[PDB]
Amino acid sequence: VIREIAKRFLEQATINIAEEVVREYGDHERTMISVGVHFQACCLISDEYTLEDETTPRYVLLEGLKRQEAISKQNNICSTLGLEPLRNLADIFDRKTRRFLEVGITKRESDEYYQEKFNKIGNDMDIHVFTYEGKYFSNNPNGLEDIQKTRIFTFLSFVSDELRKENMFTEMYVTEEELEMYKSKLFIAMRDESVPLPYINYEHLRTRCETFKRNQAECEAKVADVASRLKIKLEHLEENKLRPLEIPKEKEAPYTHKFLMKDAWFFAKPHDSERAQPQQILYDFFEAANMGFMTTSPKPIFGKQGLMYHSLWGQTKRAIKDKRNELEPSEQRDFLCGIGRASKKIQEDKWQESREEEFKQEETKGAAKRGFPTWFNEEWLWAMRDSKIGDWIPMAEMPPCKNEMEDYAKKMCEELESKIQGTNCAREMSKLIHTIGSLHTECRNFPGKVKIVPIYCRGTLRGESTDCLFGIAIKGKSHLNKDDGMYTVVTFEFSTEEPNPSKHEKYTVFEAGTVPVEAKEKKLFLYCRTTGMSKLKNDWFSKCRRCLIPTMETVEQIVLKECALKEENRVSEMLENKRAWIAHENGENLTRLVSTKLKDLCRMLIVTQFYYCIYNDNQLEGFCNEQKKFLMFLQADKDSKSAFTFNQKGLYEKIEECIVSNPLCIFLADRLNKLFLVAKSNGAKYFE
Amino acid sequence: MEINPYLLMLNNDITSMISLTYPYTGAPPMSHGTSTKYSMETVSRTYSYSRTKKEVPSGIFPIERRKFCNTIEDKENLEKPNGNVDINFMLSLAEMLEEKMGKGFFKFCANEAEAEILKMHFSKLTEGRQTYDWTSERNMPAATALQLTVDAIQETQGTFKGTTMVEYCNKILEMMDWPEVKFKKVTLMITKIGREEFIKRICTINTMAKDGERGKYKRRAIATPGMGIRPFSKIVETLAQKICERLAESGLPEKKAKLKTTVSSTNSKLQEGQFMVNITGDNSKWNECQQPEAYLAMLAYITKDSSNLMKDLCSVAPTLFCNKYVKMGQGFRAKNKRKTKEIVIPAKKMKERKELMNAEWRDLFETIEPYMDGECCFLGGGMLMGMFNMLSTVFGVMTLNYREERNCYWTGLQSSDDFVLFCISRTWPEMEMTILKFIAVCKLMGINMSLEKSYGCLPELFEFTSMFFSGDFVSNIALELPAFTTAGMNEGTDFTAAMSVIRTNMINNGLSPGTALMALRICLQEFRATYRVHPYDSGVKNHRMKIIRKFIETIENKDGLLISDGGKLMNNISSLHIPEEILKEDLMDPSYRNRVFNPRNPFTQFAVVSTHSFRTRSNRTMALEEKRYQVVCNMYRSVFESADVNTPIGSMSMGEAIEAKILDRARTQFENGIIGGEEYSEIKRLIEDAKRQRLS
Amino acid sequence: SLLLTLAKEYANLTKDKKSCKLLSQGTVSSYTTFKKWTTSRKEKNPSLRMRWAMGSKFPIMANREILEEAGIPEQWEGIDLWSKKDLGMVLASPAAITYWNFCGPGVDNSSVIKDVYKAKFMKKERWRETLWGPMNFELVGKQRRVVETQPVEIKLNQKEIKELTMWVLFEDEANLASKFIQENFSLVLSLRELYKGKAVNKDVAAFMIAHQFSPEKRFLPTFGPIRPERMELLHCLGGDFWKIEAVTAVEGFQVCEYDPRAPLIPRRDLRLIGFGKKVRVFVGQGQEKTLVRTS
Repeated sequence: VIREIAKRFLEQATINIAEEVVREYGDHERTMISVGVHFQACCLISDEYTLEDETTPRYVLLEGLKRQEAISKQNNICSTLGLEPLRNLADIFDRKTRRFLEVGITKRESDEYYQEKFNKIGNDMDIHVFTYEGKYFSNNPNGLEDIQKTRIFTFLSFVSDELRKENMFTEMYVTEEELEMYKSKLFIAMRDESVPLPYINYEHLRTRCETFKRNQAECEAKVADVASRLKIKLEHLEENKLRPLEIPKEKEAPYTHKFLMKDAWFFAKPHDSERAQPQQILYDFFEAANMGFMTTSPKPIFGKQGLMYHSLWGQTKRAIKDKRNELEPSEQRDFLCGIGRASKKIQEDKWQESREEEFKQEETKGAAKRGFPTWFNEEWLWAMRDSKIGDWIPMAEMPPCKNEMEDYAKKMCEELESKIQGTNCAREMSKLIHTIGSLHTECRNFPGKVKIVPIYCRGTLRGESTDCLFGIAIKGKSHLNKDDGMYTVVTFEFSTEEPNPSKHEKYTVFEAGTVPVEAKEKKLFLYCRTTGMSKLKNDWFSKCRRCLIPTMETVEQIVLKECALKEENRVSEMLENKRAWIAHENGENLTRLVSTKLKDLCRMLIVTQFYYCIYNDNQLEGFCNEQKKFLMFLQADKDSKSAFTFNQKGLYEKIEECIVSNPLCIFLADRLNKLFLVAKSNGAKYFE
Repeated sequence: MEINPYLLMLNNDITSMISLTYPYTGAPPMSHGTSTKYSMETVSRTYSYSRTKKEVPSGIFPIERRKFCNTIEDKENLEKPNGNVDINFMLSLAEMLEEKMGKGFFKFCANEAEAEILKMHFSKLTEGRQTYDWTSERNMPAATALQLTVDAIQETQGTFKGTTMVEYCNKILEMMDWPEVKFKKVTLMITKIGREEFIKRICTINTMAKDGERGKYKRRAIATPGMGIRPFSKIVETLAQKICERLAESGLPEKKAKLKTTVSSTNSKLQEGQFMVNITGDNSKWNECQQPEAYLAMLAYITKDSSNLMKDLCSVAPTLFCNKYVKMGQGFRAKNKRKTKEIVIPAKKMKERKELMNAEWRDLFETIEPYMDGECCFLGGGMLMGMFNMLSTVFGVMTLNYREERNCYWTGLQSSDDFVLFCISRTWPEMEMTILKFIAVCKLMGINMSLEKSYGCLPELFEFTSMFFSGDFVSNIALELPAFTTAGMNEGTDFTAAMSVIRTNMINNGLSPGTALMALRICLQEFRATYRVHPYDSGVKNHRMKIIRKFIETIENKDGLLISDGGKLMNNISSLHIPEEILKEDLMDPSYRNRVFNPRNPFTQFAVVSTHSFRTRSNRTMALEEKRYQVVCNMYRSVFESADVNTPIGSMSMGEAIEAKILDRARTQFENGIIGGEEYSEIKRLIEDAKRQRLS
Repeated sequence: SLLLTLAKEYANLTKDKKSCKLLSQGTVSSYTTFKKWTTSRKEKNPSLRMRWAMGSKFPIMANREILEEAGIPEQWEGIDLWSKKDLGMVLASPAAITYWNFCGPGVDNSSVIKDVYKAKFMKKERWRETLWGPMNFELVGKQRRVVETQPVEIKLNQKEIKELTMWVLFEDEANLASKFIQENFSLVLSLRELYKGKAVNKDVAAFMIAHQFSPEKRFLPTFGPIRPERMELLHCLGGDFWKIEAVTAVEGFQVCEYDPRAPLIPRRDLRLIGFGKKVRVFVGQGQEKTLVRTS
């Protein structure tokens, strides 16, 4: 800011006087400050010691002044003595030296400016040139011993330090000795070339822009745009065409999760404090879970490749039997985890041309489309049912509370924390954090080496801290340069339930044996699935514990909205005596809902936040945006505000475009159509 | 039994049931392969939105030019987006703009913006995002690109004595007047380049894929420019920044109370039959229908009475945009039927290897070929991301202060690509008249509203910048989860910085207290999981808890331990602004306090309390310039012990005040200090020999 | 060093021609870009890289001579704490950090730490001696304001603080002694008697003076009274749907010109070789003149 810094070092009232001079000068911006400095220069010259005997002052100030009274006061001072001009109007007249008094201040060394003034006037006036650097380089008559020179170099070093504060070097330029851009050769034909089509050069365009006035022929073009439009809004009370979505009637989408949730079987042992590294837990469960009774048939039940999984499973069985987690190179690992399976990246240096031999080109297809899954509801209801093993997630402790609202937030953390630890989702998140964490650290500490990383958990059983064992993971010699890389993981899983060729499409199910179960000795199956993770996928799945934040954010917004509308401390009964309508039944849907308590509601909220943490894709993102639009339409239905849409055709094209193969997307679309059925059971904007 | 999570929305508002519908917990989508087809669709789609064929041949550049203003061919599908601007129409919107508030408006704002350019140093050009250095033609931060640019200035002709914006830009225009520029390549061979290639290189804009963008199925390409176009864009952003701050219908800097004042104010001005309908709207293809020729026209009208320097100075960056080049990525790939051998064809050989492409690539390529360079492309009407954002909002206000003359009108609020429009009228066919006139003024000016992503109601039930607003209640901005733990520097700067992040999201956002307590315990959990530190009562036995569990009987008062040193949490929600050490030094043992807080430590030697500050090892996988420049840094920092706080003023010489500084403190410490002739005469000989060695 | 070898390494490291093309013939402004120049581009995942660092065996780059002066190579059961690789900087484990934290020597630094961070200790003292009460559970809402949130008693405007620290620690290259500085010059005259002899680093001294006096102005949503004692506790006092508060309570010298052959006498002998002489003064960044005392 010019004015704010200008009120720091320069005087208060002088801003209006120097600004008044610039109002009498013209369209110039920087020189204001200079004139103010010059005026305070005069304020240091002609203030206190102006020839007090013969009180008519020695310094006749007729330069910084109104441009009316310099000639009159010039004819009032010089009418007694009488002087001669020197081809220029004088700055300060003088009668003690009977001469003029020139005031000029420069930034550079004062030689060149004094020689330019020597070309202008010579030395017939009384030249006073003062430098910010500290050079009294002026005419020979001088001030005797006064403090005007001392305070004026103090003032020019002063204001010079102000120039050195805020970088003001191309700002103290006298107009005679900044407001001109460097007019080049090639830009001036560039600026004239990119002018609009009815214009010749930038000059004619600028003169027309400076001399433009608006007209009332604007509305002729506006209504002339209204005529060739052919557009109508579409209301909702009469043409409520909010139709159900087009679910693809195709092959059912398979079980696509990286791990197994509901079809898992595990083995427990008491956990040791010393035996803690994953190879140590792999060996302790090699003696604990009996692999001597792990006999696999060479013929799979279904699938494609059975022999490589058989020799691979026996090979890793004798590998962990020798208590060393590194597979020797054979054709099984040379075939399964991609070893030598990559494209020969040939740069453009030689092409070794041929008459139509290895005719190369490019081809893209897109994504394959599937149908509605029906196995997902059973895993949803399984996912919110309690399993007797206690805590799964390693959460930290509670800080000590004051007499503040820390009793409230402590109460919410203790109740919500006490409800979320028992669910099977907590077991799955512990599975992902422990297994994906150990595979992540093995992806750092040993590239190029195929390791054997177990799939396990850790939970409290009858108060005693125990651990589990679910599967076997095999790393695929990850060389992760960038965020991608797609290293291959081979998963051997343990199951206690019969397979399914419709759900378990990506599996190569064998039979393992029998499992004793207390309540007789049921069967035992071994599953096989090769897959591929990513480094950024390890970073985002390894940190899947932070799903409590939108869940507890949602519940706490419900409670704080409720008691914010009730204006009374009603929390502990509001957490118990409040219903939530969820889970309509299968046979009927018309106003047939299940009111549950709030703790089961936060169970289902951590379920859907967890399924959002699993299935995060592009189709999920666009589907979530468009379902925000449909929630805005449904909220517009909840108060009958008569909403409207301009085009209901391409909207479903955008929604159905981004619904291809994601089963969570297809499921929430199906439940969204059923939500439109329940909203159609009361409100009138929808279909059947 | 079936189940549907959304059924909670049958009896509640949308202000709380909308964070359920944000999947902000998993991995963002990322790009793969090349970003070539995205730029081909962007440029070919932009020329496909031109609605014209009238071409002007260029005598400067060896490629053709297609005009975009006042060249319309009115197709029947006017609902398709157009790329044409009527200049007298928008100048009439400028006169209609300034006639609403004040008379000396552009003169006063041009005096403020003119008043705050000349006092700007050019080091502000280094305080930016990632830029495109043209020396090795890669993407580098702005300090490196300005370093190589100034190095090219002092390398080709003369030195640099500017230290301003204006003499540096005049130096760039001097470089445009230079016929031959010498810079360094590879081990630093100085090569030369002509006049036309410097023109073709300084107007080159790099295109990559926008990574980590939540909310789109198809990826969108983002573009980063070089260096010699940035400062003029900074000037334009200062001008339009002061314009948008002076206005009252913009939200680029509070975004909440302005809607309260326009709803409460414009509901106080209705008739006995008039009413209000608001429409949530989202402009689609916003970055492909803002031609910089209109920026040249309006910036010639804003500066009609400003200055002579400013009048010529705000007329270069749209001219640089009207002839901008577009990078083509890095090519594509081609493979045989067996899918084993796959050659990589770059953007250079794409012209000769045209016949190895798919149908969509050839449809985007045969419609882009006569505007291609040999390695780049030509564009004169686009405005991609990383460009003028504070200036199209002014076009939003100019569309939102129109007068047509009943007594039916509108107002509203604009954002970068979101707009909330408030219509006041009498009947529904007259609502069709006013809305279709708003589509008329936006379509004639060049703002293409999407018809699928817009709706409206009678009261306040609208969307603005992903904030769904109810009739009474207000939802909050959906917060980023991974912004919580990205400090990663120290055992002390990861938890207290997390308390700063949770504190700032508590103040700025809503962020209910128990949710912040839960996120606090989660970040505490990931902190104890990162550095492998456990509480003493926990039975975790690794290589660091053995020492702590062994020496725990040495500590008398057990809560005097640190969380990074084996203690439990004592910070709380009322203690987020206070670090753990300041809370805990009043309960420490004096052997523990004197033992940990020794500055004689082999880890710290070689904005919180530093007692655990260590440096990890660097990687094992331009290296002389960092050596020489950091010799200048440690040397000049070693001479002047208090110099990183204050700005290093004084540009007459550096080493002269260094030599007089070593003489100054050598004589100062000498004369009633040292007193011995061989040291003073020896250092005198070193200063004289260094001065005679340097000055010659 | 003790300022005896800095001219030696200055003489030896200015044998380059491009150093003379850069120094005193190039760009002094580029030093402001020399401070921020390094090739650390973004570090898009720093905690991921720290998690990779803590998973290795010896990630820490630590000094050698102190830990070989005091520490022990291996612990009581095979815990390795050392390396023999290289300059002279030895890799180490955080078990050596906590072994310093349990079996290291002690240095009395109570008054130093209890005099540097006095603002945050005053935050702890004002937080320790407050009192709360019941809540409200009512609707609340108010616009955003610009509030300075610290109970300082000087209230500078973020410009006299850098200039104050420069005009207390090293007054040579400091800044102007301005017209907004005469009362601040009385403040330096009160504060030259405090910051003269300390064992404190100058960056830490600029940190503590730069924070003990600065009212930090921010753009924050406020409500109720806007007293600055309860404004740094704004995150605790209220949210959106709830509200809780129950708080009831000497060189006055001069220079003249540049010409005469002045005696080579600096500011340390500026008083005893002061009046009645034309004694030169070297001002800081390069502006050196000749001095005449003005009454």
